[PDB]
Amino acid sequence: DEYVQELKGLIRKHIPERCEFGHQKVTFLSQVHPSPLLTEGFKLLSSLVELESCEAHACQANTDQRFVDVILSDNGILCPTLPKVIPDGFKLTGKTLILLETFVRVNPDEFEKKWKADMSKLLNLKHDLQKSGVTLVPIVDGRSNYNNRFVADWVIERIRWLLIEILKASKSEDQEYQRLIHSLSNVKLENLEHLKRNSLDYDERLNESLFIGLKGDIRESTVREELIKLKLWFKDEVFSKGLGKFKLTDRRELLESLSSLGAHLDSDVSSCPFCNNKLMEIVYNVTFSCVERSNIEKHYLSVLSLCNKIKGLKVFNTRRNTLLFLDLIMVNLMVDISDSCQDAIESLRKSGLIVGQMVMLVNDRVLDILEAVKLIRKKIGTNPNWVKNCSKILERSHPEIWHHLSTLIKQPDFNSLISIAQHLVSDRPIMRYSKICRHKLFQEMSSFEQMRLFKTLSSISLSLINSMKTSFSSRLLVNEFGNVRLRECYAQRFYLAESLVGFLFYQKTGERSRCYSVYLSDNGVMSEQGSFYCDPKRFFLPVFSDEVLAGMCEEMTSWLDFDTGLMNDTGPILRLLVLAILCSPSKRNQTFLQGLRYFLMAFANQIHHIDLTSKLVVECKSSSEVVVQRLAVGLFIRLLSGESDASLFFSRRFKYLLNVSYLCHLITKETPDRLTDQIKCFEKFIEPKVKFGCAVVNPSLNGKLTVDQEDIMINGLKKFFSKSLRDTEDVQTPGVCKELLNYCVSLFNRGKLKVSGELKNNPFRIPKLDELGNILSTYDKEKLVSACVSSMAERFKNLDPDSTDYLILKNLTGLTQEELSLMYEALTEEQVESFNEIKHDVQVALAKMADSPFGVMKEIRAEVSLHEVKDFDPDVLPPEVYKELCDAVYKSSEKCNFFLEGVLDVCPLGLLLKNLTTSSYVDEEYFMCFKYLLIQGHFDQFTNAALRNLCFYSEDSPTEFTSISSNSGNLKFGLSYKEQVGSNRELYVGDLNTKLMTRLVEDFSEAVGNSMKYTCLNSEKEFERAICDMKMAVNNGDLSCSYDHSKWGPTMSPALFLALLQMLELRTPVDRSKIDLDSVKSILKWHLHKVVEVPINVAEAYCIGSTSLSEEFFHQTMQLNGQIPSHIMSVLDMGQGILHNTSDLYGLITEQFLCYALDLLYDVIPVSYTSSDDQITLIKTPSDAAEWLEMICFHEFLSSKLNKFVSPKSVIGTFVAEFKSRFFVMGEETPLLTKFVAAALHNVKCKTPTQLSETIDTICDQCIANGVSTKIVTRISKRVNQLIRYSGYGETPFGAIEDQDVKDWVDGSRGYRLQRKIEAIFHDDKETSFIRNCARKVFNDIKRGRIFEENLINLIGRGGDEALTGFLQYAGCSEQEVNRVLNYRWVNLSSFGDLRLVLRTKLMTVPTLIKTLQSKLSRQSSVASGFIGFCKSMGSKCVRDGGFLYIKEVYSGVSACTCEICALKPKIIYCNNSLNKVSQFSKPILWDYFSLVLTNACELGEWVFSTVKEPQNNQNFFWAVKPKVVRQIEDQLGMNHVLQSIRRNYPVLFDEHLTPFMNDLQVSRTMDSGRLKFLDVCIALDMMNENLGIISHLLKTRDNSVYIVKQSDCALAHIRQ
Ligand SMILES: [Mn+2]
Ligand SMILES: [Zn+2]
Repeated sequence: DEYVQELKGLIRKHIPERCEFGHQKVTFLSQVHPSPLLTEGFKLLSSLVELESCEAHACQANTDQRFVDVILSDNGILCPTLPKVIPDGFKLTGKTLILLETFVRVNPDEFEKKWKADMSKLLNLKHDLQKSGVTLVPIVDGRSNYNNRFVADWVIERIRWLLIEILKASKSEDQEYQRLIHSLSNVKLENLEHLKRNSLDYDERLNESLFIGLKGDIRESTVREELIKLKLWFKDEVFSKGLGKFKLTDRRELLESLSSLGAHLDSDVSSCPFCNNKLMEIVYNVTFSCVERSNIEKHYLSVLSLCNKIKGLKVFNTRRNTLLFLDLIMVNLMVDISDSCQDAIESLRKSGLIVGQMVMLVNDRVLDILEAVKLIRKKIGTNPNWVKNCSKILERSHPEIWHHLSTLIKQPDFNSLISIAQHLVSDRPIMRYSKICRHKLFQEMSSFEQMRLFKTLSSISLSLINSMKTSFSSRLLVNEFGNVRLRECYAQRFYLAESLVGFLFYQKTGERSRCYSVYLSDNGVMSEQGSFYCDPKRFFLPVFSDEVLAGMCEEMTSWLDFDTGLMNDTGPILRLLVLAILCSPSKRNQTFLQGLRYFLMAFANQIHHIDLTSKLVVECKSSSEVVVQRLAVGLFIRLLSGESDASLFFSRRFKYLLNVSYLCHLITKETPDRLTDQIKCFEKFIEPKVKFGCAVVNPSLNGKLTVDQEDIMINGLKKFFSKSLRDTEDVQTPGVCKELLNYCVSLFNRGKLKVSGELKNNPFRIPKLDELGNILSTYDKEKLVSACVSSMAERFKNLDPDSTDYLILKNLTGLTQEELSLMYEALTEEQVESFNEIKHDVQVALAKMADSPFGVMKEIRAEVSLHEVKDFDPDVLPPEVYKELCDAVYKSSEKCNFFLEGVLDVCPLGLLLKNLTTSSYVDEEYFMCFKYLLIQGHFDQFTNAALRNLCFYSEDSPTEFTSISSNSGNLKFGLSYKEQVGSNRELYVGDLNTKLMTRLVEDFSEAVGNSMKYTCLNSEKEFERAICDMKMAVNNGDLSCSYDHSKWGPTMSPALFLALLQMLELRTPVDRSKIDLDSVKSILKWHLHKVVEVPINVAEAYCIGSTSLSEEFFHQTMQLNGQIPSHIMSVLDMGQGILHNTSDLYGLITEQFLCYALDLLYDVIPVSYTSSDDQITLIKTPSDAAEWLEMICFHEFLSSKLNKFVSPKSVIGTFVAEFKSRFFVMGEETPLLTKFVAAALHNVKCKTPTQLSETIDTICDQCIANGVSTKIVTRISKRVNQLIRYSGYGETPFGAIEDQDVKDWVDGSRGYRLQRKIEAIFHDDKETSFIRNCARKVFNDIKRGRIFEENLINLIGRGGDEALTGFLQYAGCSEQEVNRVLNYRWVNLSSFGDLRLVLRTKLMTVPTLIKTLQSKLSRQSSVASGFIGFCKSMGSKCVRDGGFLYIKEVYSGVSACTCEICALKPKIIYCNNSLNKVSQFSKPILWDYFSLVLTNACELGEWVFSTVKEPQNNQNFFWAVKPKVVRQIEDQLGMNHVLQSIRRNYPVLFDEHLTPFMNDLQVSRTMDSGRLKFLDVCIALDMMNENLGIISHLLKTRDNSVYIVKQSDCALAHIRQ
């Protein structure tokens, strides 16, 4: 015995920490025998691991291995007959359990699967336990390795190695040996030959149902003869009988059909867009009311801001009293202002911020004066001490920094207040809930009122976006049919002119859709403008884009300048259409505009589908879509009412109408409703499966099928492969005929198609699935609650303040009332609700840890007795089954033992329930207190094969597999949706194991396709070839067929791919071995038997509960057969985006076969390009295009015989060819302006102003690449700059991209336009010229002569002033030049680091060049809410120094001192002595200009040193240009070169935070092309400055390489050389 004897001596270095350790060690050491040794060794290992894991959580180790019922019986708990469960550790305290089960899994797959299966089994116990007993916190402590705190982490690996050596040495079955071995390794792809592949007496039926007719060896002449006969039959039995699928256009017929479907004539709506739409009407009213027509105000705004700041601290632990106190302060200061200066209450208020009988208050609230004084009247007489102590409480244990010297303590003089109140009479708002047209005929206004309409729309949209900003946890003082007289309504203001302002009143807070009321105020007289209903988070696009849209509309109008008289009739209607789309955002408008695009495509060409017009019509609702549909259809009929092809100008009309049709990108894509979208997604997923008739209900999820399930699966598979070549009744049904597949495969095998199997490079080299997209899943919620409760329990070594909430905010958002407020204000409304639920759960758990009903007047008998027995616990008890009034009156129960007198904020344990109940009773929240009363009322009331799978045994590991499973699951999936503009797309999310298998098959298919040629899906070279071929074919005038295939996802089946792969051979490159595709076929079978989990929300909505087949199916399977369906397994799914490359390969093979057939039959030359969903076929025909209809119909028929049905959107013609949304016309390419403009105006994802500027720069570069304009990009630049400025960051010299740019986005990077912006700041370019000359001198000195080295780097990191003065003295200067250059300064807020700010992110969580390099080494949220989070987070203590402070505090330290050099660019550039008070936030702009110039010279040549010289065309002649850059930095610039110089210069930064996960340092250390020419200094500059980003541009591609521009802009460019 070599290792057996050593085993006893090796464990001698063990600490007998516990009694059980020694108790088992004495048994171990005194017992040596091969049969019992291994079992007790495993037991000891697992025991020590679990003991350490639990003792990390203050466990009470379960040594007797007893159930939970027995341990509840040991203490005093009634037995509710719970399921029998053995927990690893239990801890009873008070009336709560802490149950934890631990395990160890080396690989992530088993770790995740075990974690899910253990969390579910613990969670299934709490429903039964809480019904008649205690509530438990479940902990699951999983470890990925065996390390612990009891051993030195050196003995465990050695003992495991020797133990597995013993196991593999001596034995005593088949798979248990392999499972023991597999569970002890460390780390461990295809070639799974270790598997067993045991049959099940079922897969044979699969064999003769899938492979009964596949041979793949047919000869060629027989195929030719059969195809000839088939064509002869089709000519005279299907085509001449009118059963085709494609038809000629007949322009007049299409125009009549469009006019009949779009322009409603059966509708009662009038032809005035303003009258039908509410928002449109309000915009019109405000515009035409405005167009045709003092230090106290600053003091009031400042004190209002101070009041908001003091209210943000919530230092009163109550909501009513705080609001009353702030109201008292505001009214006291109002009477203090109005006591003197009698011309104030009517001058700077009626023209400022006040309305009829209402004053603005804290928290953006507007309150009536009479109600305010009435509420202040209360709390007096009963609490005379209410004021004084409050005045005394703001000085002690308070910030004690308040300017309320007299406005605070002052008792409000009610006589003067009531005098002010009676000075003006009631004109309260009305808030209209739930007719002669006088609208001045929009077509007949001047060119000035329209821009005013756009400006008004922008202002109102900004007001809505700001209405989103109100704090969610705010309640009104007094709460509230068709008309309601407002008294405590929220309001927002928007300015229009000197006197009149606009108010926007609303009553609710959050992101939901509301009803707003718009009022005006001219000179104190408050009028009514209107009331409407909208969702605020859908109005972000027009927030400032009042000039971008005007610019694009003017350009599109100018596009029609070939007829003076057509643009005059199409301009105003186009503007009205754009404005109507902006004011009426909905998905139906998007769908209609997409239908318009497809109609245009069909109209331009010559052949189109017979079932096209049925895909254009979208039903109209609310009469707000009828107006936009009428406008769009009228535009289309007014434009394309002429002939086709042969015309003086037709390409311009097509361009204009295509751009009009992409107006649907203006409307956002953000799911108007989430539950509705989930329901629609589930419907779209499940309708075809049940229509086909093969959808089974809940399987076993273990690889076991009953006789009925396998029978229905086999029947479905037979029906799939039961189509004949002759029948025409099945053209739209899924299924593939075996004969044509045999023909295609046999013809592919004998190298006859354009592709063949001569492949090289041989290919074989914890989210819960039933809710996806939910902000916080059940698993995360329970984990968080358990963690918080465990931390609380271990801290109590009771009493508990509210600071516990702070703890929760550590785990939701990643990072002391300031910290709590900053963390709280970063949560969205739904996240706030989830946080409140977690709060309640934790508080209830602790209250339980700490340890009357005959109040019947209208309930208890039927209300709460059935409400508690209703859905789960009262934590989800709806407030609608019980009325509000009865809730309030039932709460009138007196104070008793259930209550306690006093708020008692400190709250010692044992009174949590009573304390929260009393506190919530004091405030307005009554239903929460009712729930608390409910919960306090207790109204919720030696074999080695089976006895070894309990401790750490990885029983669920893959060892043997069958045809339907792998003994490790059934390849579970999930359902979700991905937003698009037209309609949402399916999305399948998979577990880890199924993700690995899909990745394996995906890699194999990707390799096989990469061998082939004609696919263009993940190979840009083939896409470029397709683009060039399309361009030349359209130029020549050949036939182009754009084929978009319908239902590609939910139709194809893994069985089709199984048959195709069974019939293929895929010959090896140089071996000709006929690769065996066994593993691929096994994985494809596993896909064939996959499981898709239905969303839990859809099940709940259909259970609780308009006709739909999905709903009737769900009810039919509800209890008629079994239980609620939760899993759906079927034949034809091919999860969308799961088998993408395999589908591409199949489509390529079938398309090549079809092209061969067309060449064989009609003697044409087809060439096809496929992208796995859409394809383009370019057909060159010998020897006017109406005799090719038969060929097109035959092609469609043959495609339908395979599983490749053609959608009606497909078009065949000769005018325009489409592929991947890139339309080509004879001569040029269509620009698609509006798509790019709408993209630029959208996706404003802001985290820092610099990053926002960079993203907008990239988007604008891509925009100007496709010939948009140079007058539109400036307006987007202004919009981004104004969005930055409005956020409070203040304007900065760098900021967003430059204003007033030129065509020179080409041959210029981000640095060049930064340099241009700085040069534009200085007018006479004197100091800029001097710095440029110094830069040229330094550049020449480093290029030749006195060649320098890394010594210069030592100067860069010192600072800004020192670096500039050192470089000036190196070039050569004196004190005068240095002291003159260092005069210009700009304020750098991020001087001592970065802005401290938290954004609206998702829950559960150094120079930037390091982060970019780290990113290179490796491998749902809306826009308005994100921007509001940005603006709100940049108003708190953000900038750091020394400590944090505001931005306005820093900017208030500057002095005006406008002497000579602070007026060339106000609020941007200052002089030195003007920044004496704030000097640490002051850096020279000339240093950044110097760095920009040097870096630009390093990158794109030396021509950036010269001086700019200004030079001494129908706006429609486009032409293409190339970049004209010259580089001097070894342009190839491969990888592993920057890191070499960084290691040379910054070893400490290379060692730490850089390359931990790096395994090829040998190449990067052996001077791999080290010591570059300029890279020594051209990398240090970016390390210090945060807005150059030259490294990120070094290792990238231009991404455009071409720019289409105008003759108008190239002649206005600036010459610099
Ligand atoms: Mn297409
Ligand atoms: Zn009207």
